[PDB]
Amino acid sequence: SCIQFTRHASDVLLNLNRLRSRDILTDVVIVVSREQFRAHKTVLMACSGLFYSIFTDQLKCNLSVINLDPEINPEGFCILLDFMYTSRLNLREGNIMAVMATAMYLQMEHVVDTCRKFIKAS
Amino acid sequence: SCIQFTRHASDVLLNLNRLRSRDILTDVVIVVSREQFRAHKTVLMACSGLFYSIFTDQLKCNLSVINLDPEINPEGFCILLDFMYTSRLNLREGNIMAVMATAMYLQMEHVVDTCRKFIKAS
Amino acid sequence: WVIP
Amino acid sequence: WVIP
Ligand SMILES: O=C1Cc2cc(Nc3cc(Cl)ncc3Cl)ccc2N1
Ligand SMILES: O=C1Cc2cc(Nc3cc(Cl)ncc3Cl)ccc2N1
Ligand SMILES: [Cl-]
Ligand SMILES: [Cl-]
Repeated sequence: SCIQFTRHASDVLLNLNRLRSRDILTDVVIVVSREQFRAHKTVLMACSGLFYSIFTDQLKCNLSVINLDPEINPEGFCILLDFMYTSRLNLREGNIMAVMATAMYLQMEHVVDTCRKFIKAS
Repeated sequence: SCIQFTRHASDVLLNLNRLRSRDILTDVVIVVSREQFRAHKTVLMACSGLFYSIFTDQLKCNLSVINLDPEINPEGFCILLDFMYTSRLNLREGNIMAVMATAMYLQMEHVVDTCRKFIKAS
Repeated sequence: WVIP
Repeated sequence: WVIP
């Protein structure tokens, strides 16, 4: 018999993104080639099958630095990290291939699905 | 020119609640009288003006245990912690006074607003 | 607020 | 997915 606040989840995600922009309580650095991305482990886990697996591992859960596969493009990662914290995906003709490949590696099934749909249309 | 995934924020919150139920990456214990509640500092901050102030403090940001004011009712806190992680508020005739008082202390303005509306109707 |  |  609960009541529900429709905007609560969106408001929570907006505040988590504000904490990210101000580098508050970030507990991991994701290294992609020369580029470094600070984030919250819990948000990464909530969005990605790969980060979920990494941070539930009894040894890796304690690492402050995670290095991604050298094939991963920093721009594709940046677009996906922004999507994790906002629900908004900056999908463009020039980045769609790098975004889909990064989403497949990160195991972000809904992003992979829209990339496949957008590629099929063109 | 971004696209948006409507269910993303709700799905993120659902996964953060699953991490909470399994005690994964919880980094704080909130003590309310004899009762203890494990949570994620970032989620508490995103939902509450009080926790936002506590964990942005250069000294308190590093505490693993936070003790609430002895006037705070553990059941009222439990109902509010559940709302933080689900958007669902278990508001009942028998708990509305304890929930409103706890939401005022935690600085959760939308919960305070619905409690005031529900009290006014009766 | 809604009835979910 | 929608146009926000
Ligand atoms: O496409 C995706 C997105 C995703 C997220 C998560 N993260 C969780 C899943 C569960 Cl069941 N509980 C807690 C968490 Cl944080 C796992 C796999 C995938 N695949
Ligand atoms: O009723 C409320 C809910 C709430 C949440 C937060 N938390 C934040 C606010 C900002 Cl601007 N950036 C980041 C965070 Cl985590 C502060 C005050 C209140 N009052
Ligand atoms: Cl996804
Ligand atoms: Cl609220």
